[PDB]
Amino acid sequence: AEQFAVGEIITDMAAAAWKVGLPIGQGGFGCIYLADMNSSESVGSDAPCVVKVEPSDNGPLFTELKFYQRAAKPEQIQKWIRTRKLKYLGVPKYWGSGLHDKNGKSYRFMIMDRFGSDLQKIYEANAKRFSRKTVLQLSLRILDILEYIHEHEYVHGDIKASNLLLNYKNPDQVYLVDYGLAYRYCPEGVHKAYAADPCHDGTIEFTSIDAHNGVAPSRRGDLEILGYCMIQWLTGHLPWEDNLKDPKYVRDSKIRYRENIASLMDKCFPAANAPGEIAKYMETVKLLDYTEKPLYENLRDILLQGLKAIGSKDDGKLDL
Ligand SMILES: C#CCN1C(=O)[C@@H](C)N(CC2CC2)c2nc(Nc3cc(F)c(O)c(F)c3)ncc21
Repeated sequence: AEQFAVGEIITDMAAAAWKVGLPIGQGGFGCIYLADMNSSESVGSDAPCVVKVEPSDNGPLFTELKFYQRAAKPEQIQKWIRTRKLKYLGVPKYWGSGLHDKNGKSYRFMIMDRFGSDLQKIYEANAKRFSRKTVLQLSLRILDILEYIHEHEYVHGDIKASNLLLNYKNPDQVYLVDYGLAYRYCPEGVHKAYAADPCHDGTIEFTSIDAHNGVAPSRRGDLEILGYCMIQWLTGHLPWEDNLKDPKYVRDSKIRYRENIASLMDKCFPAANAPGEIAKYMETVKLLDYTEKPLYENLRDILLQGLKAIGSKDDGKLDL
């Protein structure tokens, strides 16, 4: 159903003017439309923005909007890129938000960057494998994103290929989306206690042991989720993938494989052929306490030794 008239001009809270175009991806992702700056020209298929629209009473869009307003300000992101000497940062840029009435109902809208394909479509097109080169290059950039959001008091809790999108104009740049169930683990620098939060489940195959135990996600959980993603991307499989309707089984399997990472490597890889950097990554994440700040540069260094081992380097090429 129609939130906007096609081609309509909408003004955000900061009085910036935008034009609304057609819904994205045959309406497969819900109420998300192409958007551009207000101009005499119609919004084309090459629009640089999207507008997401939900009823004002939608909890997830409010959570997401708050994350975006607090940590995705364009200048704020650019400053981080400059000061950390990054090529880019995969955190979508926030362009504005407002309230829009239609048919006597109140809607919230948010203007964000427009990306290309999600990684899950590309993964499936590649018979559910990424090369070691691709996985190490993806994971280095996701460690940059996680360090960023963690340093801005948030954890994502749901890293996966469907939440990773390529830059529309650059296929070597990957961005992490979906902050609707993101968790502010450290409001004003005070870490949440090890307990439930009045609900961040995550995706069952990739979620953290912390999440399965019913506690609020923290930084170690995000790094654990990326670990499971890396194995899924390399091998096409996870050991517990046939028992995804039994959370108890999934949690039990993850707990057992955390206690014995050698047995996880033996299970997931051909005998005697497991990538050492994946094992070292999981061993390092296992050592994190619930409230502990990760050493993100140590984790990047572990993955860089992986690139050295295959005769490569971090040249920012995702090889997709
Ligand atoms: C056209 C086109 C391509 N395209 C898709 O095919 C699918 C994968 N999606 C939807 C995303 C959710 C999976 C897209 N999302 C966005 N922007 C965007 C979405 C967000 F959710 C968000 O928070 C944000 F900051 C920006 N641009 C383009 C697409």
